[PDB]
Parts: sequence; C-alpha cells; structure tokens
Amino acid sequence: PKFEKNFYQEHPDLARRTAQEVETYRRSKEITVRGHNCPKPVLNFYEANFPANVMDVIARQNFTEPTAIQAQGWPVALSGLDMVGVAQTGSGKTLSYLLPAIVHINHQPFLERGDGPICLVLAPTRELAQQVQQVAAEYCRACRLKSTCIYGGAPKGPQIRDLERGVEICIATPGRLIDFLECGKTNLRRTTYLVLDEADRMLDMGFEPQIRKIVDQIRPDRQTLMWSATWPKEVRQLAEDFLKDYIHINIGA
Repeated sequence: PKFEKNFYQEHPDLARRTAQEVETYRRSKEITVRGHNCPKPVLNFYEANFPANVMDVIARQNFTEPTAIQAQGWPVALSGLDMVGVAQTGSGKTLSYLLPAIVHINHQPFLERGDGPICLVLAPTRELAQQVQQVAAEYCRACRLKSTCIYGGAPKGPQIRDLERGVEICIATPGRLIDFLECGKTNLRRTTYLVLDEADRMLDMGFEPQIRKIVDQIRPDRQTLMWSATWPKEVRQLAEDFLKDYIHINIGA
C-alpha cells in the first residue's frame, strides 16, 4: 500500500525562538547539525506534540529534561526526516527514535493477522536488544503497541510466538531476524519505519551483508534512522545507500 504518512511535527508556537537562542543550546549541549531544514530542538516535552498516553509515561519516569539526543532527535523523526545520530555508545538514543515510532504507528491501520512489524530496530547484540525493549515496554504497555526482542541467544519458541501473535515493533539482531525471514515466521512488508542502532558495531561484527539483505526487503521510501558512535567511511557509505536527504546530528565528537 504505497499510501503512507510520516508527518511533520508542527512546533507549537511556544517553540518560536529562531534567534541564535538555539546555537546557544546546541553549543551548550555539543550538538552539531548538518542537513537541509534541520528543525529546532525541543526543550520541553510539551513542545513536542506527543499523545496523552506517552507524555504520561514520562512524568512517571520522573524526567528532568529531554537530553541533547532527544531534544534535537525527536523533532527530526517527528518530521519524517531521515537522520544519522552520532553519539557515544550507550547514550540515551532509544527513546529518541522510539517515541516518534509510536506516533508513527498510530497514523496507520491496525495489524492484520500475518502482517509483520511496522517499526524495525536493528541492534548489534542481545545486550542492546533487551535494553531497547525495556525502555519501550513501558510505552507499549501504555498503548496499543506490542513489542518484542529477537536474538540468537534464547528459545526461538517464545520469539516466534510473540511474532505469531503479531507485534507493531520489532527489535532484532541481524542474523537472528534473517533466519526468521526466510522461514515464514514474519515479514517486512509492513515496515515503513527502520532504525539501526550502533551500526558502527554492526559493521565490525560482519553483519553488513545480512543487514543489506534485510533493508533490500524494505520499502525504499521508508523512514530510516541510523545511530553510530563513530563515523568511518563504512558508516557513511551505509548511510548513503540507506538514507536520503538525511539530517546529520552530532553529539559525540
């Protein structure tokens, strides 16, 4: 269904401070933006038009302020823009792409039986996979969203069933997902939102081909977000093959 919307976020007028009042925030957070039409960061969760349900889960978590990563990374994802986020491995990036993912999923029909994931997140390892799943569980459990991990280090039964009972979000390690794809355990026919975390680690672990096989099975018109700690030639190439007119944000020099 070549009919699909990733919107634009519209910054509440309350976010109207165009003067270099922002360069102060960015140079203050070590943020470095490189792209066409790069929106201003959101300083207050409210300036980011999130759904009742989500914003609720935040206060619950007792958050001080939206990190450099989310302050600058939410508006871009909410606008349907592609982007490369370069931050320190381990940083709080999960919630940056996670939340626009939820919003993204909502302006879309429910999940038909047989329909695979909408939002796909590729991680280099099992550590990271669960880590994303534990940051997300709380927001999925707080909405109509089913999430699930899938790595080659646990019983394939729980995973295949999780997918049989259909989830809107899938977090996976390359090789793992691949084995579930060639078998009819699931499919990326419904995926429009692709995230790739710690792709610097993913390339060094020799996952590049499995990754390619995967993305080469996704609507080239999908929204793609990539996160890397380092920006070698290997991540740029990957970025050019996957992304297009993407925003390039930097926080970890």
